Amino acid sequence: NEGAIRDKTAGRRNNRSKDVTDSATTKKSNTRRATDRHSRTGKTDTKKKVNQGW
Amino acid sequence: GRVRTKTVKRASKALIERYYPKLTLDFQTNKRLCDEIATIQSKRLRNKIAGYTTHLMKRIQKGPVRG
Amino acid sequence: PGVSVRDVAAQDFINAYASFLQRQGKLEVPGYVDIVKTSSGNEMPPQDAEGWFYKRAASVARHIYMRKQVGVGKLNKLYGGAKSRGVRPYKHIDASGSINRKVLQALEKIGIVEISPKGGRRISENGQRDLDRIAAQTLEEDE
Amino acid sequence: FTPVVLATPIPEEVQQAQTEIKLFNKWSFEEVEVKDASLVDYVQVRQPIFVAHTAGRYANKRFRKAQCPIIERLTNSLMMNGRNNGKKLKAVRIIKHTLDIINVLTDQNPIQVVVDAITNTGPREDTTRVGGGGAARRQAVDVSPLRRVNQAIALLTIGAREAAFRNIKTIAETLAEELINAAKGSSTSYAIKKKDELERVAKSNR
Amino acid sequence: ALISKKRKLVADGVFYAELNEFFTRELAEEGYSGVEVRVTPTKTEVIIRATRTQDV
Amino acid sequence: TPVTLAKVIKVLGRTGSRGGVTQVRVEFLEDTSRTIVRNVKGPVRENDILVLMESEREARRLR
Amino acid sequence: SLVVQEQGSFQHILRLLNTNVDGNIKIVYALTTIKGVGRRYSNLVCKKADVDLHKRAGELTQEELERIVQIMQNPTHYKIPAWFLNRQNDITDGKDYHTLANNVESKLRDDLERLKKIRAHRGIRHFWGLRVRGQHTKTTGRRRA
Amino acid sequence: IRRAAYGVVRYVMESGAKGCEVVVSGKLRAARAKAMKFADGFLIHSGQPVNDFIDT
Amino acid sequence: AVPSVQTFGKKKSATAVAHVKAGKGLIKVNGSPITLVEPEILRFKVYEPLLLVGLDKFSNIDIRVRVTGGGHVSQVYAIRQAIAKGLVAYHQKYVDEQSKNELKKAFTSYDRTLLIADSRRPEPKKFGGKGARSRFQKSYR
Amino acid sequence: TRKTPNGEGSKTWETYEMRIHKRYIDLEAPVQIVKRITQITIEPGVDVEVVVASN
Amino acid sequence: AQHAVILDQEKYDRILKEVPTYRYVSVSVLVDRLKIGGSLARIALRHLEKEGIIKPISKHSKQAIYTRAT
RNA sequence: UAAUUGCGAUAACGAACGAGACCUUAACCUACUAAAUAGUGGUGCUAGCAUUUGCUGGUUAUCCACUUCUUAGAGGGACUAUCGGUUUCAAGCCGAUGGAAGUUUGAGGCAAUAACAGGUCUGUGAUGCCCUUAGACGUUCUGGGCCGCACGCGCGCUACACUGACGGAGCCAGCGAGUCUAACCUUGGCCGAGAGGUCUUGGUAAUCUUGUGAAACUCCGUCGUGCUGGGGAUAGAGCAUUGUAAUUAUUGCUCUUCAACGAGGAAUUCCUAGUAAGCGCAAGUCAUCAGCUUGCGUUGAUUACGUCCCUGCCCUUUGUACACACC
Ligand SMILES: [Mg+2]
Ligand SMILES: [Mg+2]
Ligand SMILES: [Mg+2]
Ligand SMILES: [Mg+2]
Ligand SMILES: [Mg+2]
Ligand SMILES: [Mg+2]
Ligand SMILES: [Mg+2]
Ligand SMILES: [Mg+2]
Ligand SMILES: [Mg+2]
Ligand SMILES: [Mg+2]
Ligand SMILES: [Mg+2]
Ligand SMILES: [Mg+2]
Ligand SMILES: [Mg+2]
Ligand SMILES: [Mg+2]
Ligand SMILES: [Mg+2]
Ligand SMILES: [Mg+2]
Ligand SMILES: [Mg+2]
Ligand SMILES: [Mg+2]
Ligand SMILES: [Mg+2]
Repeated sequence: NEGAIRDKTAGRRNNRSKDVTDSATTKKSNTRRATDRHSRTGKTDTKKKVNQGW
Repeated sequence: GRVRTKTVKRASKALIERYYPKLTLDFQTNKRLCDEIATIQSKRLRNKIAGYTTHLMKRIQKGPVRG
Repeated sequence: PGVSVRDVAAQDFINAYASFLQRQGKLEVPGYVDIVKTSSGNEMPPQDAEGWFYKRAASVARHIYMRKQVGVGKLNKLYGGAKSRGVRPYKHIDASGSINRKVLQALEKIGIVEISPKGGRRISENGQRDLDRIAAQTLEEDE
Repeated sequence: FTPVVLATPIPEEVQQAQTEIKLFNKWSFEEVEVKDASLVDYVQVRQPIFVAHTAGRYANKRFRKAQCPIIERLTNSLMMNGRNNGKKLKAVRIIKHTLDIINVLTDQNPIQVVVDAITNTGPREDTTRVGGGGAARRQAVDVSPLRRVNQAIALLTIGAREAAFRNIKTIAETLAEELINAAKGSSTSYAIKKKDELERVAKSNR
Repeated sequence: ALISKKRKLVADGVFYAELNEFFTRELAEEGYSGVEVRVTPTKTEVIIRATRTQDV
Repeated sequence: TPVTLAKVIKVLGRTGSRGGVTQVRVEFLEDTSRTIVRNVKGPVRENDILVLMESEREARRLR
Repeated sequence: SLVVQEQGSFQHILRLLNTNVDGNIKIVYALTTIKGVGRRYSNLVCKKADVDLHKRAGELTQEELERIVQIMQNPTHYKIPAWFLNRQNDITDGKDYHTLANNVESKLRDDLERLKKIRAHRGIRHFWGLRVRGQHTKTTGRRRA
Repeated sequence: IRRAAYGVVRYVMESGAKGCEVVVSGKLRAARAKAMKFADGFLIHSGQPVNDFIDT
Repeated sequence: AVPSVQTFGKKKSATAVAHVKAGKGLIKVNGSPITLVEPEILRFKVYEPLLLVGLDKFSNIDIRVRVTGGGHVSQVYAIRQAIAKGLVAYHQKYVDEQSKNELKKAFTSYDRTLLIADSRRPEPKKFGGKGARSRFQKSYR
Repeated sequence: TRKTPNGEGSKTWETYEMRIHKRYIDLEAPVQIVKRITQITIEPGVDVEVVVASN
Repeated sequence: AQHAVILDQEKYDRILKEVPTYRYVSVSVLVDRLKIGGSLARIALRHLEKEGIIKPISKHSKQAIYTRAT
């Protein structure tokens, strides 16, 4: 507690003087999309394998 | 949207074909008539059927109607 | 012509009973009156200051008279109302219980109400007397 | 006037007009006939009613709206802007209050003066949004007699409601001022102003 | 004892479900088709309907 | 200001791309037997009275 | 009710408790302008001073006004409940005070400065211009200082 | 899979049903899962009659 | 025994029960007369069954009405309906048809549902909005 | 209860219910019939509670 | 500014002098002639009804209405 | 037509799922079967006022009698009926009349095949594989944190007041829920300004809490248009309440503090009748905590009865080198 009050670089008028980063308003990033149907698992079960099961 | 479905007009169809005698134009007679002749599992359906086969009659007397 | 308090309009009534309850002068105002708010949900203390205890007594009475029995609890639930939680939405509150009990406690002493069976406060037989009385006079003011 | 009495009494002035002429809380439904052509059947005036509160059916079918009592449509369009949604009592009393006021100034019938401000304020022709072959133009079109009373009711209420906003005056006064200024349109009223300019915009693009 | 009628009958069907699921599993190899609970004075009757009773 | 009182004798259709306007052939009451087609704003049925602020002119197609 | 007159002896804009107070308004609401004086405290006191609440702060014989003064710094002597007051039980002398006018700003300081000199989480919270009552600061408090 | 469901239905049909529907979702022997609809006869899929006449 | 009918008015969730018997001409509601009713703006609407038919009709009969259910305005349109139906229930059972149908003829000429209950009912709320039809506001993205 | 198991989708509620009907009959009987009427006329899923005292 | 919170006797002289010719007088029309703030506007309409002058055809809180006496 | 709902046209005819039917709930039963856990009438018992009988109440059942209110068994009612318009005089559509009800009678419930790498291994003792498995990612104990605040975005709550705030006063609901291995719904009475405490009371509940005397609202006044007595942020001091525990203040009260906001830019959502909007309640969650939800009633409009212009989606026609199907 002793350090907390006296320490400058701390407060509200402190932070309110600095500039808000651009990543604040970065919107979405979309992640992975429109790649959804293309299988990263990269297997493709086989004609004989899918007829033996079903 | 008041329109009779096929299960209503098919009933009304096959009713008047064999039952045209009896089956006076008046609803309430025909409605009650239906219980003793045709078997229908719903209160409403019977009334819906009746009211339509009623309509078939009321026009039929002005000349034939298709089907 | 014969009279009951149900023959007299609500507000014209309770004023007159409060008019005479003043000239009576025998009430027992608890002494914290004029400093008190009547509710936990109210903004200001009553605008009448001296008085309004004559009005709440004349309120409480005519209510107790019109029905079977009414407890201080019910009286809390009645007069109370929507309170302003301000920024928050308005919820019902009961009025100040003591204010409603010390009308009953001091309407008992004045013989216009009585501790009932079944709990509560039932209108007094002499209450029926004293109420219907000023009822008739109120229509007989308008002659 | 034949004052019959019975056990629980009905007051004299009460008793009087009731069995007698059918008038408002008290005001004359006779006289007060539509002061313009058209507007008939779109200005009700019958059957008479004591007060402007009614159960009402006027929704479920189209022109049942125009059959409602015109003063009832006055209070109906009156209760609004948020907090006043519902709460017809405030409006019905403000109208009796207003009728009290219009009658007090230059006499006659406030109920007729109401109709006098309605028959005045209907725009005769107005404009529509037309896409075109370019920048949208204005097509002057005549406007329905029903709508003519429609946009007249809100016209007066808006002006009486908008002017009563944040000024010491009371709604009934701003209601009467509006109705009176429009009874014979003085162009000083919010309603008569808007009427002319939307009829001006029609003669404008023509 | 001392149950509300409301709270009891809820705790009844719950007693149905619980007992129904204990039989769904243990008796699965008998083809257990579901139970019924007939209650009377004295006992509580519990009726298995399986397709193999002999193993039950 | 000449007052043109035109009774709606028939409802035609709804012009405009948003379809608020109602097409109507009317009849002016002074000196009947002649007729014009005008365009209205709000709700309209037959035998409504309408006030034209000019007599002879006609609209047809709105879009 | 009844029209009154008096004379020019009605005076607007009277100064008391080192604050200027508007006349020509109901005296109950002229006393709330003074700091530490709210609508309840102006009500109870104006009552307890036996002053007409129908009357405006304008006339108010200076004997009346000096009565109104006296009770505001003497609450327990004129029997105002002691729950009716803002500073109760204090932090030091243990007594109950109604702090008023320029003295509420004055005593307000000490409360914070105590908490500040104590190195209290709420004084920390105060030094930083933040929300001391524990509410979420994320969304609210934007246009700020 | 195909023999189990087709045999089951024939039994439920031979047992005098008015129809039956065997669904199997999931993955069997091949990593990507699929479904299957095995069905026969007649069913109603909607309304109250489902509660009475179809057992699921 | 006295000749006694009973009727009811219904407006919204209100039920206004009527006892119309033969008597000295009292009309009182719950425990209180019809000169109160206390909207006091709309009390003219419970006067309405009387002033349509004329005031004399109510002498040889007695009227009491007791309402429970609904709100303030809800009960009035019930009790004015509870009256007009008793006054045609009395003229139904005791005095002849032709006057009952003279009242029914001038009751429903001006109407406002003195005889007929108002079938309009509160609709249920559906999830997704505070009201029945009203839906919660959507922001897209 | 929310239809969906987890979080997502438009928020679909669902209202289940269970209907309880309660009847009671009054009789005056001797000892043999109360015991005879109660011991039989059992039935599954129905809850039969009987006793006299005026209280 | 406009004040109108006090008698200022020549204002009271206005009252008896300036309220004929009024087809409408109320709380608003009192403040509408350059005088009489509302808290005394009712006071003035009560005292104006001490005798004659205003004739009370209206009723209550909010709307007040009067005319001259004849 | 709301509908592959039909009419009709017709190499098709006649059927199936889905739609509809069905189901639930809401509207109507001076008719049927009944009810001290629902009431109405009469009769006693009784209080006040008028005293002409009367008006208005109290009344452990004191008995008589009843079912209109109410409650839930059993049924009946609507079929867009009657009629007049219109149209391939076809399905239908349209107005009046009748009617509890004529927008599929209003509202839901249920819901065909097919598509998604939509969401959910954080609901599961549903589960495959991989990870970890004793210095544990298992489980627990201690404490903090999910609330952290230069800011960006979304659902909302409260406000800018005079159709209003405030003080009295009149005082009106429905859907609800509630205590046994207890500590719940709680009347009533007492002490307290308030919050609340305490002594009793009924209720496993159509029986007691409850008539949940809800709130908008009506009514008589206090203010008087002035960031005002509109607004209640922020904050200080004091009292209580939940709980082992409240500081970063669970919640409530009392007083003091009195910010922004003077109708809100581009945009943009919901909604057609007892609806919208205003108002509160009950339930979910809960030891304490609703600015949230799921229902409910209370007050109750303005405006459509149309359209394809924006937007979205369905259908045919068309084209194709796609068919893992424009990711
Ligand atoms: Mg209340
Ligand atoms: Mg109140
Ligand atoms: Mg101050
Ligand atoms: Mg599948
Ligand atoms: Mg599939
Ligand atoms: Mg279906
Ligand atoms: Mg089918
Ligand atoms: Mg439906
Ligand atoms: Mg821990
Ligand atoms: Mg979170
Ligand atoms: Mg209830
Ligand atoms: Mg209850
Ligand atoms: Mg304030
Ligand atoms: Mg949109
Ligand atoms: Mg709780
Ligand atoms: Mg609870
Ligand atoms: Mg919390
Ligand atoms: Mg290919
Ligand atoms: Mg590409």
